[PDB]
Amino acid sequence: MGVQVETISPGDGRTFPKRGQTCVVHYTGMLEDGKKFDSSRDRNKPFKFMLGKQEVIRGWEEGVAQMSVGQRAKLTISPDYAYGATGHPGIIPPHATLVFDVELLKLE
Repeated sequence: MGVQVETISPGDGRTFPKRGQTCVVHYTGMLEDGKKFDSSRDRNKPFKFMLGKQEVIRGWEEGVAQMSVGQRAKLTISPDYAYGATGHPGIIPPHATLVFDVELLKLE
């Protein structure tokens, strides 16, 4: 499948990221079984990426673009939008569906 976006808390409902803007997010990344493999919250530093530059997985590029500033959402991402058949050795297994808890803090 693609990316599914399920709201956890609403944002402003008006400000959506455009290509080339820097998204500032806090995120927690989990496997489908619930195992956490990455989290900006445990590092206490938000993660920044520029939308449209393929600095993140495809599911993030398409999922975060559907979020408004201040929204917290659950993104469910199929492997084709993720680390695919290869996965990531020792971190993400092959053909893994990933779940991300993502809060869009601001755009730069």
